[PDB]
Amino acid sequence: VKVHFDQAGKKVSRRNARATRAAKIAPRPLDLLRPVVRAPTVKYNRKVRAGRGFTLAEVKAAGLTAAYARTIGIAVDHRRQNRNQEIFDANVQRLKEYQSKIIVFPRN
Amino acid sequence: SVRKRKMNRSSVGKATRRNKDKQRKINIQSNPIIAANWDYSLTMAQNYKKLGLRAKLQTPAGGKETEVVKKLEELASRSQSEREEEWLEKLYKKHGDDYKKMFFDKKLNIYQQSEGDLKRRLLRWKKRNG
Amino acid sequence: SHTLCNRCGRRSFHVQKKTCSSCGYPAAKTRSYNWGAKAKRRHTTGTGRMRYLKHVSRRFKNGFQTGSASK
Amino acid sequence: AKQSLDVSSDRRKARKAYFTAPSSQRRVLLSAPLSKELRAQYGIKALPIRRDDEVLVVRGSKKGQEGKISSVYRLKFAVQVDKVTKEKVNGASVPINLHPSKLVITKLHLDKDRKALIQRKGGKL
RNA sequence: AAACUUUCAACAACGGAUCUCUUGGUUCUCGCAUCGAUGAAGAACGCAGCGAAAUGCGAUACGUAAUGUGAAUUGCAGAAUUCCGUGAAUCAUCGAAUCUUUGAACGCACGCGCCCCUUGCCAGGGGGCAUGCCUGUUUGAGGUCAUU
RNA sequence: CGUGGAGGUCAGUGACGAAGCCUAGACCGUAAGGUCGGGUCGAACGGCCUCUAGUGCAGAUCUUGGUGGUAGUAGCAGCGAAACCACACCAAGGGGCUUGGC
RNA sequence: AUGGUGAAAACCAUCUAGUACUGGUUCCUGCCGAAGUUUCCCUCAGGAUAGCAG
RNA sequence: CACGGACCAAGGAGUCUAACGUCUAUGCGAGUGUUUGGGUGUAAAACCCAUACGCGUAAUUGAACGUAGGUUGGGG
RNA sequence: GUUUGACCUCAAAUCAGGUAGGAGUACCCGCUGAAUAUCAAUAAGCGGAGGAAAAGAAACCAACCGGGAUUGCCUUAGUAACGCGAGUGAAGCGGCAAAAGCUCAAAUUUGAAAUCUGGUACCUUCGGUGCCCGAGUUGUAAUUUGGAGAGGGCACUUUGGGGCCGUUCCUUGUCUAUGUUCCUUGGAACAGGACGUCAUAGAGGGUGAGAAUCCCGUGUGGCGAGGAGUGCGGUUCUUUGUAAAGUGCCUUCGAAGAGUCGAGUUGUUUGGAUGCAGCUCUAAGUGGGUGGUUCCAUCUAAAGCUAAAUAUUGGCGAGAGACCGAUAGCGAACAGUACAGUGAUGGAAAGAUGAAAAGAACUUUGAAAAGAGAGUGAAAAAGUACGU
Ligand SMILES: [Zn+2]
Repeated sequence: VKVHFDQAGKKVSRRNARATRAAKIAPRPLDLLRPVVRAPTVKYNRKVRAGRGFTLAEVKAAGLTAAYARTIGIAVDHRRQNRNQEIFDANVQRLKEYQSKIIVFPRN
Repeated sequence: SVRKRKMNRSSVGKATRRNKDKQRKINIQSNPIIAANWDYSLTMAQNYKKLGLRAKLQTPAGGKETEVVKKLEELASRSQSEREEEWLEKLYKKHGDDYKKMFFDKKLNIYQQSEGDLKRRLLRWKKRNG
Repeated sequence: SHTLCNRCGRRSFHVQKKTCSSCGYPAAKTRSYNWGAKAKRRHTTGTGRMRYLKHVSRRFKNGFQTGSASK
Repeated sequence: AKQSLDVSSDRRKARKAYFTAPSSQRRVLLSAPLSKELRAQYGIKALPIRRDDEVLVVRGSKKGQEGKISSVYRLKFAVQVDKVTKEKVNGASVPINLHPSKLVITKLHLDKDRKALIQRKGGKL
């Protein structure tokens, strides 16, 4: 029999871990940009949700490479295919907005 | 436990470590601009909003540019070896700008570089020297 | 029947069997069982002097530093 | 109210620490306030007491008595004052144990370490 | 009647029941990973001036080496201290030493051998010689190939 | 009705004495109990609305601790138990209340 | 049952707070308050139904 | 009859948990449940909810032709 | 050669440089395992690790307009399914926490085994260099791990190492406010009243009884001393070598884990019919595995590494409780100690004096118990058999 007395403690620990990540990862938003996804199981197909990472085709259409995209905070998933023009266009637009909003400091 | 009682009874003394307060406090250690403007009184999300930055890219769960200008301004803040230079000069003297003739030089073009590479290297040498 | 045991001195060293029923002498492993919760406590670590284990915690707190104070 | 998360207000823990505090900590524990005349002079409220320090009695049956200290019983958390002694039935004289917190220092004993401590604590000499 | 059986007020004994408290136990929450052949846990013998338990220590033995505090320790005797000072505490920290015999226990065993060396036939003095396996160096033996 | 603890309130009670205990003292209530008079005691406790439970004993051949008869007896001038312990001579009527007596 | 002990039939620590009828079941007061049976699941076992009292 | 009772101080027993129900009370109401979590915070306290989820909201294919029914009683 | 060499194999050395046992064990992994269905992949036993372990980037889930590492929670759900009887009992999708991808085998560096272990002397010493020794060719480095990838040509793009101070973290010392004023009582004022002061400090403890202002402490900041590191901002020396990568285009090529998958049978587990396991046989490369009405949907097994959210009655160190209060709470507040047992094992009882010992000086009766005076003490109706 396990009782979740630590629920508040677990939440506090998670918040502290997030704050530590922010301190180490201050400039970046702690999250990788995810694509929009349409679910299977028609009971849920109407719902659109975030995916793991953008497909290689979407990354190519976004004007950047997967290797470079990862270093800028874009999740890349080579397992997902593309079979919907609307979803592909939405992902491309999201990637373009991300590229137009990101600021990258010089390596010098 | 037996060991705990022995340690409490032992005269060695506990190795006391007080760090509970340090868990709440975390100092920024990845940017000099944020550190000057970051306020530890506010939370991560509040600090990001104050600085004018996004702390989450996906729709966050549950209910919810005076500084970015400095970051944008922060964005505004190779040659040839001596032996390579000598090799380029030798070929330039022997063939001038005749890239096709230079390509077939068996005893000066020791490495069979392409016409494009040869012309690019010669242009770089000319720009650097003349 | 029994006699003093060098490893433990519990006077449980069988003369005929030449073994100690308490600590398992001369077996390399020390005899112990889960069902013997009281037996484990009687011989659990910390009941002795702990000549070396005592200072391990203190040494770790300093990162196992070496040398001397700079005064 | 206490705000630090590293400090505990538990009565049991504080009581255990006080009784088990080592002599080094007991030295800080056995502090005694300085006289108002001395406070203006040195600009300090209290300092650790020692043998040659002269102290005045402000509480207890011996109120108004003063004398040079002779021993600091750190084990018993008590200090002894010269001429402040009890008279047993057999005639033997035993110094009365007094707490430094109930006494006021009238004349400090000055050494190099005491002088350094006075400067460290914002005092003057 | 006295004596003696019995009910009760007071006085005099048991025991710590009631009341008050605790350097305790139990439960909840949080940070970290920290035993050992460079010898773990555990057991035996000794060490404080005086010593039952606890703690500490190992013939450098309730400690030795180093830094901080600055005038003690205390049940008794005893020490001093130049205490305006590289300096006492059974203080704190603790990175340097010592670390008795056993114990994974490690020379061979179920008493008892060998290398070493030394300061004086012979000996004091000092460290090692256990089994499984990995890399490298040394020696020895035996199948293939070569031997005009 | 009463008790351990908690939220609230009495700008409560208390070294000029809180709690507990004793008391051939009294008051209140049908009662669980509360209150006051006197003695020991010493430092915490209570009037009231709620919440909370390891909350109320007459026995369970009940547990711990304590003390009696047995008994100054069996027994080994002195030392000294154990078993047992709801309670203590008979006639009739009725298992040891009715009427009577050695 | 598991793991051990000694001895040329037992004992030790856990599963086990097991396998159900003997015994006990703690404060006060007020009001209401029966039954020992119908008979269906036939019957030993008991369930559901029927009556009394809310 | 019997079972226990030599006496006394302390200790001692329908308590907790998960599912399924009746009744009572509160909130909302064809909607309901903040607290698995996220934000926030005087910090296990206190205050809010984006997306999903359980329940019900309707089924012998589908129910407005009418009080989503005439008549007779029926608190009022 | 009626010999002398290359290896390969096998032994030894008080050889040089190394590691292994065992302890602890709450959690982790594997094996085994009771009291035909049920207690049960439990109890007990053995072996192997850490602060977490395992698993982990699909021969996956699904049949959808598809999702895309593993892990934990709610939901799915007490449903599907089974034993249809008592009963056991999933998983996708959905929401949440945290997200990171990679490394070998496979096709020639052959225009240079370019690789690496060890010895030696130095330096800037968790390592680097010159030389030597040995391993390696029965394959040590770079280049490729299906997202493909590789040899070339065409316009282009890019680049690292070591010190110093700061920065951050760990250890650790120190500075940082206010009455002990008056009156009453008391043995002691920390009790009541009056007068005052600080409060980013009225949390807590000690001081002869309930203390913010007596002390230690607490709130906020400052000043230090010893270690870690490159998470990064300056500071300083270096690069280089016809060196290594990336972008778009054209061109020529373009490998994939066998006693393994699979079927048979026998033991075993599952509520799953799957998986696990002895053994006969043993598969193919536009091949193979998983699912359904002619097949269509999705991956590429037979190798391995990888932080995170996940468990935690052991260890160290901390913050707390509507918890218990010496017959309670751990058996132990003063113990795994005394004690009993040849043994494995069992296993207790015991807290408080008094402000401080001021612990009854001294007289006096007793071989000895302790008495009577006497006094200390707030009280001896507190005399070490001591809070009541
Ligand atoms: Zn033994």
